[PDB]
Amino acid sequence: TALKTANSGYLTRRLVDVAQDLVVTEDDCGTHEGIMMTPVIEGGDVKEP
Amino acid sequence: GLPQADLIQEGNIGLMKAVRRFNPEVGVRLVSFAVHWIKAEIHEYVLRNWRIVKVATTKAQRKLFFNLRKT
Amino acid sequence: RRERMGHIELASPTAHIWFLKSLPSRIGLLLDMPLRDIERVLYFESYVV
Amino acid sequence: DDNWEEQAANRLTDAMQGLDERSQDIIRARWLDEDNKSTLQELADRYGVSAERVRQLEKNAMKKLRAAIEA
DNA sequence: CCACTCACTGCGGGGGGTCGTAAACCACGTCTTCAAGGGGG
DNA sequence: CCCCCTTGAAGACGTGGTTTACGACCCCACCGCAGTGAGTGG
Repeated sequence: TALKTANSGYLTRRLVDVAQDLVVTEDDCGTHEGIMMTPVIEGGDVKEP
Repeated sequence: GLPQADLIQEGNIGLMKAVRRFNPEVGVRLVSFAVHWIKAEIHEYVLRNWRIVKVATTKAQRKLFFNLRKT
Repeated sequence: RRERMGHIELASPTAHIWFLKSLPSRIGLLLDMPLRDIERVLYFESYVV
Repeated sequence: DDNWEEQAANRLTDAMQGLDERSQDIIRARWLDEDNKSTLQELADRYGVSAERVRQLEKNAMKKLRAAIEA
């Protein structure tokens, strides 16, 4: 517990620095593509609906 | 606590001064004549660089600088 | 006194350590010379034509 | 400190207005002027008064100045 | 021949003797305004 | 209680003559990571 906090903070800092400059700038874009969303099942158990 | 290289070069300048003012007809070796010039250059460098500010400037202060260490 | 800079006139040219020792070396890459030879020449250990 | 010194100066200006015209120029020339500091004798010839008369006039004028300021 | 390491490096958590100048003055002095008092309840 | 003196001196500001004093110069016979580099052998 005493030692994991520094690693957590370092990872958070790296994520913030890499992702800091992304901002929603447009209402809509003319794309039509996307991704396929399906439930995930592992070992016969529906993990997420 | 001063760098050894800086002290050596200060003495080298003093050695050149003694060489320029050497009289061969006296008969003494240059080693004994130049010992006063070399140690004079080293002493002046220590006074100006021992601290960030010069510690001894006047005549009386310079005498006490090298004597209070032993006294 | 927070804004005024001075300057020092150098008796002989000196190399900037950032453009020498920060890998990759800019001086070495520009001259197409090994860094060790440049270091030897700079610190008065050998000659260069 | 700037606020405190500014409100005290305005009291001096208001007090000086209550003084008579001759006394105002006596205080202003000797005490308020920066380029020149008018002495007792110089103000004497300009208004045809005695050297002591200029000196004696300031005491009464300053009492009026203090009275207005203290009130 | 260019393949395929591996050791290497760097990145994060000591004397005396003269001289010139901005200090460093004690006398220097005459100036100011210190003024004793002068009269109009 | 306005006015011009008096009349004796207290300090006021230099001041560079006079005089110290500072400062300087002269001689002295862990942690895992990744990019680098030779360094082969072929």
